[PDB]
Amino acid sequence: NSNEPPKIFLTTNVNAKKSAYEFANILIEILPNVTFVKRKFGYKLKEISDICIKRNFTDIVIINEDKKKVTGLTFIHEGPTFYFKLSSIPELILNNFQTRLGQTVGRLFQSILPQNPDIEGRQVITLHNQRDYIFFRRHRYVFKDNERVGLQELGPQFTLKLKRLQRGIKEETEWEHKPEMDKEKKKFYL
Amino acid sequence: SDEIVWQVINQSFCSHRIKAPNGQNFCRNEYNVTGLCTRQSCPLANSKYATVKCDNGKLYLYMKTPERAHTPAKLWERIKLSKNYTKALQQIDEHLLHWSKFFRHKCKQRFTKLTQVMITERRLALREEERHYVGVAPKVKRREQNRERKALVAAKIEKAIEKELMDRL
Amino acid sequence: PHPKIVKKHTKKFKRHHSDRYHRVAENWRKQKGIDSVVRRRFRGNISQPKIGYGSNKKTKFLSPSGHKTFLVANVKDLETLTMHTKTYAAEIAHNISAKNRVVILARAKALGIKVTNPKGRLAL
Amino acid sequence: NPAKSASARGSYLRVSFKNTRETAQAINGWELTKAQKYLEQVLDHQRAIPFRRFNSSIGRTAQGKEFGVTKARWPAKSVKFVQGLLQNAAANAEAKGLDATKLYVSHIQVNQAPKESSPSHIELVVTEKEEAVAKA
Amino acid sequence: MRLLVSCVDSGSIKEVLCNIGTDTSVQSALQPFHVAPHLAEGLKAYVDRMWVISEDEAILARNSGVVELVKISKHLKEPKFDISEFEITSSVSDLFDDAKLESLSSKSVKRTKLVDGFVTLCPIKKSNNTFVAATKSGLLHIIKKGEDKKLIKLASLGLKAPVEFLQLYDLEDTDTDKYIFAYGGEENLIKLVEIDSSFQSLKQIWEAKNVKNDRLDMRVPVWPMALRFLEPSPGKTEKGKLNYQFAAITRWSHLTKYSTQHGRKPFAQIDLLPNREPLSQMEVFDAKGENVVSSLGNFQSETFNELNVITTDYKKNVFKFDGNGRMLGKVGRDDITGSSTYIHVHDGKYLLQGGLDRYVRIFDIKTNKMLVKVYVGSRINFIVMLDDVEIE
RNA sequence: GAAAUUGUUGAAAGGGAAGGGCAUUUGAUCAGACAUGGUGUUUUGUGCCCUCUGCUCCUUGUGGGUAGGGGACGCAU
RNA sequence: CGUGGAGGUCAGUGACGAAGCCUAGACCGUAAGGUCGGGUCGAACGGCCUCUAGUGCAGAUCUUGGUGGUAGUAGC
Repeated sequence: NSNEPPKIFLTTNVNAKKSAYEFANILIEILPNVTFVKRKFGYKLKEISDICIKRNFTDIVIINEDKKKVTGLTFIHEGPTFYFKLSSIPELILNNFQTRLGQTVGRLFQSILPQNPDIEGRQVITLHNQRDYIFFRRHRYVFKDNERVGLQELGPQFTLKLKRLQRGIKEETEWEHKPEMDKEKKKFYL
Repeated sequence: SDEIVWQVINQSFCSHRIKAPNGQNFCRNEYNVTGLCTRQSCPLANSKYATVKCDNGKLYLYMKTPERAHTPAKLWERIKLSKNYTKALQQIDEHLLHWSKFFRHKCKQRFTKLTQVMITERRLALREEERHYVGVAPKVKRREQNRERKALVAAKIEKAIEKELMDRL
Repeated sequence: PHPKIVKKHTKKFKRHHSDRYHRVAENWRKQKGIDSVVRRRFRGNISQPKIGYGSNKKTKFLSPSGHKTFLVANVKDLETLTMHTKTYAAEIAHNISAKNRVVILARAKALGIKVTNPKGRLAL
Repeated sequence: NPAKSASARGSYLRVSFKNTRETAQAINGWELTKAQKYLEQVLDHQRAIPFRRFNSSIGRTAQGKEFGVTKARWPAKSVKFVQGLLQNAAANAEAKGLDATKLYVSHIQVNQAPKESSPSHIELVVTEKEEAVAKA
Repeated sequence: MRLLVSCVDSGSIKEVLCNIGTDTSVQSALQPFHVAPHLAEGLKAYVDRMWVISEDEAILARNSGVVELVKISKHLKEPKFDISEFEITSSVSDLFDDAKLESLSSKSVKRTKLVDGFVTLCPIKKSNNTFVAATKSGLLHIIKKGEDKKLIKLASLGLKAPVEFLQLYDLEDTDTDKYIFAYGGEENLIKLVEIDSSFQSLKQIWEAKNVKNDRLDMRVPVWPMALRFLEPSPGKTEKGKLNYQFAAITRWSHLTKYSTQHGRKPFAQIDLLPNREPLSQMEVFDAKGENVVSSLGNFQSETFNELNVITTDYKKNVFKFDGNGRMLGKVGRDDITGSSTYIHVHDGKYLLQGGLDRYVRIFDIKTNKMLVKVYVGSRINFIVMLDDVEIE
């Protein structure tokens, strides 16, 4: 954190047909120092963790694919691991994260995306939080002389939803989203 | 006598028989070799029969004869079989002696298969801790989509952006 | 393996004038009109079904990938396929829930049977 | 895009399906207040509204020279109702907080209703056209 | 009440003050009186385990590898109640070894590195100043607090490392002087070690050996998580063999009921859950809220069928089982949102609760209703019930 | 919540026709393995293997089931 | 081969979604037909062996309902 540049390691599913590699190639812009093995084969995740640590990977991103659309993103930093799932140097915004659980993911995307945060953004990556849904998209940032800033929507676009947050690599689950947990309606978390 | 019990099984129905879409019709009995109820594999009309079957242990060769035919609660005899594929096969064609060729030829096979099955299941026990299957009920879907749509709709999403930019100014 | 699988005629037969009318459907039916063109087989009209198209008893009923198809519900049912993994492949009748499919899946890979329609109702 | 948009709906109107149809179609894509300008100019017998569809008993008329047609008409009843629709659509728009200078009609639709009249169901989604839609 | 809870965030110890029936989830219910951090030494030094012999004296096990000692006194507040102040009288430091662990961090399936920390802290004997403090790494620091008011180190001893759990068998008496521990851990069968008050001498008197190969002719894993003793077994006491009974929980959900007089195998190893559900910790309760146990927790009676236990997963669940394994049922089922880190039956009639969820919870055993819920805003690994108090 | 039938948006052809048959073309478009082993050869633990010591049910036979102390054929490495 | 009900039988399937309907998805049948994948939906339903019928549609200036062209026409 604000010490060494995040040196990340992107990954993918095991087989991981086209669409995965596509969305990977849409990630490479918003992050950097981003490599990915581009091929993963059967190993046991302990190995990948170790070999990453020796290579000074702070954190790893795991894409998950249903062979058709990308689904879910695991973020592993030695530390917690998140499982999101999603449905479709710059600046950055966050919104409505105010909570412990919220400020956790806040600390995430404030660590990951900015790339030891940089500046001069005329294009901004906006993470907004509405109820139980993390969204972000990327605008381009144009002042209109009076007050309001006109924007272009330059893409891409998609929502996340947090599902897992668990302490170690795999270790214990410190939060869930049950199917029932929305039986109750107004909750809103983060 | 048995040929009648067959023909009854070949016109009326067995409790168990399948009739796959092509012309041929399985036999789902727990005890049989080959799993096709035809004259020579259907355990119900033989009166002399032998198969191989897993206990959750190793693979007991089950045998029957005419004499316990009337005493079902105990009819099938049973034998265990070694962990030496070689020695196994020798045990199998041992006990079966003048049992006709059918049951040596086939019983041996069922052994081979179940052994392989074991070995696979042993591999797969050790593999791919990752990405379990999961179902999603339909109303789970409907609920997620709508609630999301409303989520976005609620956030006009630029007012946040700009107001944050006036903030930064 | 298997022979090379030949259909002899791969195009579904349609009922005469199916498309020019909706009140007529697409399920083949004969033409009993003794004047009709399709009955007397004039050049350029649709092709009747007739026995000669009957396929090859060797490969008949074979799905393309080379197996046959056998239609299972619970695991106790696919255990009939312990013997034939080289001929039959088994798939999972539509009404099975998403609860039991995953069971037929796991157990169906252990046996090493090909399931034609996995990925039905199952995400990751 | 719904985020920047406004919807007006109307239903169970009693009109002619055909006239309402066309007089809806004529403005598809126009800017908001130029649209109102139009409907105004067309209700007072200035610039009539072209009918590309139902041409029987439609007198050749000059002003249709704008649209490529010699046929047009001054329907009374229709542009009233759609006029109001543009009104309330402007209301929904403003209380949304949208921008009337970008605001144009992105979608317009009419389609029939039960029954012997020919009542109608109308839909319009105005939206504020944004400069600079998409990079990539 | 008055309770203490270890705050993992700041490495402190909160004190909580309030009535039976408390909840913070709504403005309606009655409210906690007081919550306090104390002696917050940082993420390294967060409290691994805590023991209080008598109300003023409470010993710190501190993950820095440092044992401290805590003097407690009430004072005026700021209705009516009292609070306390917590300041450390004594310490003995750097008691760990990481590197020996780190050398085995590859073999285990767990995470990355393996921190050294205290897997046991407690008195011996039940009238005595002695404390047996255990480490992951196998190092046993046995330290009696001298009447000098100070803690003094009696010995450092070896174990076959790492050491996940360790237990002292007190069910006999205070007198007989020759102490039995049972400990275990990673791929490490349960082991009975014995120690004299010379406190330099540990011979391993007994060791279990695993059950036979499983259904697949594969080998069941070995990971004993927790062990609780019973009385020796009645009947004819038999040749050459120690008489003891004890029962242990494995990660792999195996309940394991050992009777030495029978032999080295467990005579019952029964999976409580489908497919290898990972468990943790343990508690022995009884049906009626009754107090059946020693002060360090070993259940007192000579027949397993009379046993009932509470065990946790790593996710949310907290379960109640019988000796046979038939599940009595979940606890806090509709409530607990997170990994439940710590559970301690208190007085047989209470249940301590706390974990990653950040709500400290207190449930009742027989009614199975949540009595108390407090939001500390922190992961909390440990809880001790101090004086149950009046409220003025 | 079907068809007929209609509106909108997009595709595509059309200016003299639509529809069908045999065949490719072009565009779009979709599917496209939890295949990831096998045969050995060696190192090494464990146990259903070895050697002691039992116990049990009955179709009493070229049979099952099961326990404890130890030691080095299946399994893991 | 298919439809409605019955006598067996699958210890069949099913709120983790039965039927039904849509389908520019796949496979099977020579064909009648069948079987799966998505989608919408909400509570029953299917395969084998046999019984029994109010059992199979393009037509009948067919019956009943819904729609159109005629056409915003002749017209008021």
